Amino acid sequence: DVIYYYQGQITVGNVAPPMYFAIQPNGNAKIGNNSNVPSYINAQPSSGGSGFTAQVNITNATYNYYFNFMGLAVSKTGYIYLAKVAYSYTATNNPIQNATLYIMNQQGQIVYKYKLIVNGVVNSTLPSTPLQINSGSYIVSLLIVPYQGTLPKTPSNDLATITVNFGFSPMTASPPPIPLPSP
Amino acid sequence: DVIYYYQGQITVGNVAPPMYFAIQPNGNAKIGNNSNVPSYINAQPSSGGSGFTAQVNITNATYNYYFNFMGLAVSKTGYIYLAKVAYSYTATNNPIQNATLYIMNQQGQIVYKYKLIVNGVVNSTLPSTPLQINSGSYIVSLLIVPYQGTLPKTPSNDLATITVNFGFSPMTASPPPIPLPSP
Amino acid sequence: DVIYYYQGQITVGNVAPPMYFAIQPNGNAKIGNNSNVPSYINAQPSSGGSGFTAQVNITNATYNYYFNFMGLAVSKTGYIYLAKVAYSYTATNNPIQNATLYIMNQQGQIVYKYKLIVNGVVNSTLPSTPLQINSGSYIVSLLIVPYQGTLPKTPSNDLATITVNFGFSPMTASPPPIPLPSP
Amino acid sequence: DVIYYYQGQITVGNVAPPMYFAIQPNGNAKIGNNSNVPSYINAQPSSGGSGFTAQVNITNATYNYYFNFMGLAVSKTGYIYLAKVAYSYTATNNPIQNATLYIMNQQGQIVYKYKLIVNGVVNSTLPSTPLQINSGSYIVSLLIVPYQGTLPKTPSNDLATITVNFGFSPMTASPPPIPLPSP
Amino acid sequence: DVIYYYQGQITVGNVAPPMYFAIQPNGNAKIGNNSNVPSYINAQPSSGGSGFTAQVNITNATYNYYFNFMGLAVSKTGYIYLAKVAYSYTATNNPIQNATLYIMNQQGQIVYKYKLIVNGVVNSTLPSTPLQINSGSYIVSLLIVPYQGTLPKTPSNDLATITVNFGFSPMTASPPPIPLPSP
Ligand SMILES: *[C@@H]1O[C@H](CO)[C@@H](O[C@@H]2O[C@H](CO[C@H]3O[C@H](CO)[C@@H](O)[C@H](O)[C@@H]3O)[C@@H](O[C@H]3O[C@H](CO)[C@@H](O)[C@H](O)[C@@H]3O)[C@H](O[C@@H]3O[C@H](CS(=O)(=O)O)[C@@H](O[C@@H]4O[C@H](CO)[C@@H](O)[C@H](O)[C@H]4O)[C@H](O)[C@H]3O)[C@H]2NC(C)=O)[C@H](O)[C@H]1NC(C)=O
Ligand SMILES: *[C@@H]1O[C@H](CO)[C@@H](O[C@@H]2O[C@H](CO[C@H]3O[C@H](CO)[C@@H](O)[C@H](O)[C@@H]3O)[C@@H](O[C@H]3O[C@H](CO)[C@@H](O)[C@H](O)[C@@H]3O)[C@H](O[C@@H]3O[C@H](CS(=O)(=O)O)[C@@H](O[C@@H]4O[C@H](CO)[C@@H](O)[C@H](O)[C@H]4O)[C@H](O)[C@H]3O)[C@H]2NC(C)=O)[C@H](O)[C@H]1NC(C)=O
Ligand SMILES: *[C@@H]1O[C@H](CO)[C@@H](O[C@@H]2O[C@H](CO[C@H]3O[C@H](CO)[C@@H](O)[C@H](O)[C@@H]3O)[C@@H](O[C@H]3O[C@H](CO)[C@@H](O)[C@H](O)[C@@H]3O)[C@H](O[C@@H]3O[C@H](CS(=O)(=O)O)[C@@H](O[C@@H]4O[C@H](CO)[C@@H](O)[C@H](O)[C@H]4O)[C@H](O)[C@H]3O)[C@H]2NC(C)=O)[C@H](O)[C@H]1NC(C)=O
Ligand SMILES: *[C@@H]1O[C@H](CO)[C@@H](O[C@@H]2O[C@H](CO[C@H]3O[C@H](CO)[C@@H](O)[C@H](O)[C@@H]3O)[C@@H](O[C@H]3O[C@H](CO)[C@@H](O)[C@H](O)[C@@H]3O)[C@H](O[C@@H]3O[C@H](CS(=O)(=O)O)[C@@H](O[C@@H]4O[C@H](CO)[C@@H](O)[C@H](O)[C@H]4O)[C@H](O)[C@H]3O)[C@H]2NC(C)=O)[C@H](O)[C@H]1NC(C)=O
Ligand SMILES: *[C@@H]1O[C@H](CO)[C@@H](O[C@@H]2O[C@H](CO[C@H]3O[C@H](CO)[C@@H](O)[C@H](O)[C@@H]3O)[C@@H](O[C@H]3O[C@H](CO)[C@@H](O)[C@H](O)[C@@H]3O)[C@H](O[C@@H]3O[C@H](CS(=O)(=O)O)[C@@H](O[C@@H]4O[C@H](CO)[C@@H](O)[C@H](O)[C@H]4O)[C@H](O)[C@H]3O)[C@H]2NC(C)=O)[C@H](O)[C@H]1NC(C)=O
Ligand SMILES: *[C@@H]1O[C@H](CO)[C@@H](O[C@@H]2O[C@H](CO[C@H]3O[C@H](CO)[C@@H](O)[C@H](O)[C@@H]3O)[C@@H](O[C@H]3O[C@H](CO)[C@@H](O)[C@H](O)[C@@H]3O)[C@H](O[C@@H]3O[C@H](CS(=O)(=O)O)[C@@H](O[C@@H]4O[C@H](CO)[C@@H](O)[C@H](O)[C@H]4O)[C@H](O)[C@H]3O)[C@H]2NC(C)=O)[C@H](O)[C@H]1NC(C)=O
Ligand SMILES: *[C@@H]1O[C@H](CO)[C@@H](O[C@@H]2O[C@H](CO[C@H]3O[C@H](CO)[C@@H](O)[C@H](O)[C@@H]3O)[C@@H](O[C@H]3O[C@H](CO)[C@@H](O)[C@H](O)[C@@H]3O)[C@H](O[C@@H]3O[C@H](CS(=O)(=O)O)[C@@H](O[C@@H]4O[C@H](CO)[C@@H](O)[C@H](O)[C@H]4O)[C@H](O)[C@H]3O)[C@H]2NC(C)=O)[C@H](O)[C@H]1NC(C)=O
Ligand SMILES: *[C@H]1O[C@H](CO)[C@@H](O)[C@H](O)[C@@H]1O
Ligand SMILES: *[C@H]1O[C@H](CO)[C@@H](O)[C@H](O)[C@@H]1O
Ligand SMILES: *[C@H]1O[C@H](CO)[C@@H](O)[C@H](O)[C@@H]1O
Ligand SMILES: *[C@H]1O[C@H](CO)[C@@H](O)[C@H](O)[C@@H]1O
Ligand SMILES: *[C@H]1O[C@H](CO)[C@@H](O)[C@H](O)[C@@H]1O
Repeated sequence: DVIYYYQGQITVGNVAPPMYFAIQPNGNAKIGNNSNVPSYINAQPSSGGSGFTAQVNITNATYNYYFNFMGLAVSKTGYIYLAKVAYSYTATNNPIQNATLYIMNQQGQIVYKYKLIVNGVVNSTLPSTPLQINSGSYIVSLLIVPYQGTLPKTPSNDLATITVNFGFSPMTASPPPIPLPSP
Repeated sequence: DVIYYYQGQITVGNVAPPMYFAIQPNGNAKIGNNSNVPSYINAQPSSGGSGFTAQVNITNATYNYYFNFMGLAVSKTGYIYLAKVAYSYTATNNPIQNATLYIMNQQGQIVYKYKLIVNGVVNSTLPSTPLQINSGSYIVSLLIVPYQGTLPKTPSNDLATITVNFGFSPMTASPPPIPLPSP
Repeated sequence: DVIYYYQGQITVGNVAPPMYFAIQPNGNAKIGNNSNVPSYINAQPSSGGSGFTAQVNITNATYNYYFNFMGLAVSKTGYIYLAKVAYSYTATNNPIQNATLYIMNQQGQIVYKYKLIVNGVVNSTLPSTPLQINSGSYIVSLLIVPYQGTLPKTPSNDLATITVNFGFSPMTASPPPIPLPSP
Repeated sequence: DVIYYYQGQITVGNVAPPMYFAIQPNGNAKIGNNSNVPSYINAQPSSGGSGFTAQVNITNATYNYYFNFMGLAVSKTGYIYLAKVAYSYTATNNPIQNATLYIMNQQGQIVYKYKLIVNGVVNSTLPSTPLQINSGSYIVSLLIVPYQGTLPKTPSNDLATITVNFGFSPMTASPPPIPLPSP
Repeated sequence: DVIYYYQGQITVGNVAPPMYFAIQPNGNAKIGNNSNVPSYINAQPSSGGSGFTAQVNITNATYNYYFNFMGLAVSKTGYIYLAKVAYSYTATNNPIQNATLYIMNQQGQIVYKYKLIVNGVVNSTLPSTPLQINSGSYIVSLLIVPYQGTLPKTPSNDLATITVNFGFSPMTASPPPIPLPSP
């Protein structure tokens, strides 16, 4: 048998993140200041600012809104998009009608709106178009619209889970909407 | 292209509502007992107490008053405000001059007054200041002042519609007046 | 911050009035026929029958009586009461000792007597008890007792003003005496 | 509960009286000149000419006559009637058989005769028919016929009291005989 | 002593490569166009297309993805496999959790997935099964999943190195998975 071998050599270095999740980034007391309300939300930046984790309590309210629960810091200009969403629930009936995640200016204006879940199903059109985002820092906020009547009378900690991936690229020109592979 | 992906994970739990709309909450026969007068008003709490729906018949009377048409139960202390109002009418002429919604003590004293419509237009100053409301239960009542001469001689079911959103926050300290986003 | 939003939706329809003020209601030439005596009284039903407006000239007579100045039509049985009275005067001295407003049967019998002003002050006991009134039509008449010596020698158009609100409810069972709020 | 409120607004002005009681009206030295005879009669116009008050001493005479004790001035033509009479006495026996009040022309002719009391009782047919009276001024006179034997030997100031109400209307056409209500 | 000598004679010729690494192979502007993003990746084909060299900057992002950083051209059909992987790092803590290298169709579909590093260690099952690959050209892309918290705050050029050997055989029938010897 004849085998030809081709050698790839990859050297790995380390660079400061183009964007990261944080509480009060750069000491800005207006960005990400509602990470923790002692029976209703508990959110934290994932290790090294790599993402975020949130425990979120919905109720009977027709809109449940988690304003400024995280801060998004962007160190260098680039293009951002919603790359992937995954949704699952433990209940007999689907608990969420609509879930939307907002990136917002410090003055509370919406910069970008990301529909995660629509009429009870994940956004089907993903990955979304890469849109430019400027350097600075942004309020990030979550809105949930439950399906009324489906929420149990007895409280619970594990009604549903939403996993979301944002893709960011630090390029000068817009990339295609690249979908995130399985590792 | 280089894409960096950041993962948000949101776990959703369920909590008993800080406030809810109800008829005779906790069996209190004095709160919300006028939800239904068989040709003049028909009001109901929206599913799970998430809000309310009312069909309301105005007449030629210079003030039309719907006393105790709903009950508001508040399970834990918090801050309440008028977040958003929307108003529209099907007639050629605007039917309503003033519409005001009252939260009232069990003794019929006004706790808070919410002007929904003033001189024929929605309240422009919204969202209103968050004000503290104590735990307990409250009478809620609607006053409408028509524009006389505009109401048709023949009855109708769809003269106008008023949509109102109350924001409530279960925090110890007052929030900013956060406006409700579009989903 | 966590905000829970609760949505009220009010749909407004239109219904023929349970009672209204009119001149010669249903063409009845005996009800409300003294709305206009060309130097002494000029009364009219407010727009759509929503109430009434009267210009009323008092004189030196010890009783000044305005018989049948308005007609009250009641289309459906219900409970009526005097909800609120407001009184003010432009003169140096209080011009009115007693003012009383009567609802009367077609045969001139008194059905209900409403004391608006007593010994120069508004009725303090208001709102009055809701009393049943049958469908049909009623003479309405005003009696004023001036304070003699207080009326100026020179005539005037704006000596005093009396504002009165009647509450009517089309319910089968008597309501509490609900006071009219400020809008 | 549903309450409909109807607003009456009454604005009160002031007008020179269509008729009034006076002593020597317009300076006419023939009208009302016997208001005061120093042990037998003392009569005065009530404040602003609104009526009259008289202290009247009867004696053993079979007719007691108080000629021209008041003057009646009529500024504009209208219809006059005896609206109400009330009579009471402090004695054991009824002191008066007949009491009659006359409106008289300046020449002493009777224009109208008002029987107040007949055979010891008030006129039962009241209110009387409205009759036209012309502008000008009139003598007014009282006749009393006692029941002899009933008057005490010792004089007294409070044997009996007669209260009389005249209705006047300044209309061109005759009204019905409207009875004066209780305030 | 008796020595028997056996003569091997090897004549060496030269043949166009069955596959090679390239930027935009055959002028195809869609294959290998992300070899260079000026602070995040710098990749080049090794001399004569014999392999590739890449400098790759990871950050705090939970997935770091280097899409289309090289082009793989395959001139004749054959069988390809991952022959050998070697991994080392200069840091105190292991920087990489998972590293995966993808061969992809021009439409961005995954043809083959090569797990280089899994849970911080090199793939232990190597050499992998030879799988057929058709003639044409392929996108090649690298995904790295760091261990968060391990990456230093100060940037560096030499955090880790990954050396990878792909074996290719131009035979019609699949060979055994032959491991690459040390020279
Ligand atoms: C946590 O981070 C939050 C980020 O949202 C902060 O919320 C912001 O609070 C401001 C005032 O907060 C004070 O009062 C609250 C109680 O109400 C306390 O909880 C706080 O501790 C603090 O004491 C609020 O500002 C409003 O009030 C100001 C006076 O105090 C007044 O100057 C402002 O104009 C507001 O009325 C923020 O609200 C936003 O303010 C911006 C202007 S600025 O950024 O404040 O300068 C407004 O933008 C204007 O909007 C118009 C459009 O209508 C634009 O044309 C114009 O260009 C732009 O300036 C927003 O409309 C207004 O909503 C409020 N932030 C948001 C996004 O609502 C909170 O304070 C932080 N808490 C702590 C403890 O750090
Ligand atoms: C439905 O829910 C309604 C809630 O408003 C109830 O209305 C309340 O009705 C009370 C009596 O109702 C009875 O009579 C009506 C007919 O009139 C029937 O329809 C009912 O079925 C029932 O049979 C009424 O109380 C009044 O009457 C009482 C005697 O019966 C008397 O003790 C009260 O004082 C009242 O005069 C409610 O009216 C309010 O009462 C409170 C006191 S309390 O809450 O009743 O104890 C008053 O507050 C006082 O006010 C002063 C200020 O002036 C304060 O300083 C003082 O602290 C405070 O106590 C209110 O002024 C007075 O209006 C009446 N509720 C309201 C808000 O008006 C209705 O009953 C319910 N119907 C059914 C069938 O459940
Ligand atoms: C405007 O509306 C007014 C409403 O009050 C009308 O007033 C009513 O006028 C009747 C007659 O009017 C005629 O004469 C006047 C001049 O006097 C003109 O201005 C009118 O244009 C018209 O030409 C008057 O009726 C009286 O006269 C009748 C004969 O003409 C006689 O049959 C009546 O009995 C009266 O004497 C109204 O007076 C009331 O009448 C009722 C009976 S009914 O309703 O007329 O049938 C009486 O009720 C009786 O009373 C006893 C108690 O004592 C009860 O037991 C019994 O059950 C009941 O029948 C009233 O006592 C009596 O006062 C008079 N209405 C009132 C309330 O006084 C006016 O006509 C209208 N004008 C126009 C132009 O339309
Ligand atoms: C403010 O204005 C109110 C009306 O607008 C006045 O209310 C009236 O109160 C009368 C007694 O008021 C006294 O007592 C209260 C304490 O309760 C005090 O606050 C007052 O200062 C005052 O001292 C009340 O009258 C009742 O008692 C009378 C004996 O004194 C008696 O003659 C009456 O019959 C009553 O029982 C009034 O109650 C209603 O009266 C009407 C008739 S009318 O309006 O008075 O002419 C009745 O209607 C009758 O009902 C029967 C059936 O039962 C029918 O067949 C009939 O055809 C019909 O006439 C009601 O039944 C009766 O409830 C009351 N009036 C009203 C209309 O509510 C109040 O006093 C004023 N306040 C002040 C400070 O001046
Ligand atoms: C107070 O007001 C009283 C109103 O009645 C005045 O009474 C009227 O007094 C006249 C004369 O008074 C003089 O004399 C008395 C003593 O007797 C004094 O007290 C007075 O101060 C005063 O000095 C009196 O007139 C009579 O006398 C006249 C001559 O002095 C003579 O001209 C008259 O004709 C009388 O005889 C009034 O009597 C009435 O007079 C009218 C006419 S007029 O109005 O005087 O012009 C007569 O009417 C005529 O009658 C016929 C019918 O028979 C008709 O057809 C004809 O058209 C009509 O003219 C009356 O019949 C006659 O009674 C007398 N008034 C009355 C009503 O009797 C009194 O003077 C005043 N006092 C003061 C101080 O001011
Ligand atoms: C209560 O008091 C009332 C007056 O305050 C009395 O009314 C008067 O009734 C007289 C007749 O009464 C009899 O009939 C009724 C039934 O209808 C019964 O209830 C009574 O008990 C009694 O039996 C009436 O008189 C009329 O008839 C007379 C004949 O008997 C005749 O002489 C009169 O002329 C009348 O036709 C009264 O009617 C008015 O009278 C005045 C004059 S006066 O007041 O009587 O002196 C007339 O004025 C005249 O009018 C003309 C123009 O037409 C002028 O030119 C002239 O200058 C002027 O004098 C009226 O025209 C006439 O209508 C009547 N009086 C009044 C003032 O209304 C009642 O009887 C007393 N009730 C009791 C129980 O005692
Ligand atoms: C560098 O090389 C890259 C190789 O990946 C190129 O990426 C490809 O870009 C296409 C469009 O690029 C244009 O827009 C971007 C900004 O977004 C600029 O950077 C570029 O310069 C350029 O201007 C992109 O195509 C998409 O957009 C097209 C419209 O412009 C549209 O026709 C396509 O359908 C895409 O939506 C490529 O994305 C892939 O396209 C293929 C089809 S095709 O190969 O384009 O014809 C899709 O395959 C389809 O997928 C379904 C499964 O869902 C299959 O059933 C079906 O058979 C198949 O056709 C892919 O799903 C879609 O992702 C994009 N390539 C990839 C792999 O994503 C880049 O352009 C090159 N840049 C330069 C400057 O040369
Ligand atoms: C940003 O600049 C890069 C070069 O670094 C280009 O590749 C891109 O097209 C954009 O101009
Ligand atoms: C209520 O308490 C919370 C902590 O749960 C504070 O954030 C707030 O300022 C108020 O004191
Ligand atoms: C009239 O009827 C209504 C029902 O429409 C009841 O609520 C009331 O008690 C009265 O009987
Ligand atoms: C007097 O005139 C009035 C109009 O002012 C009429 O109502 C009445 O009938 C009489 O003719
Ligand atoms: C491809 O063809 C070769 C001959 O060149 C065989 O050895 C092999 O088995 C496959 O058929």
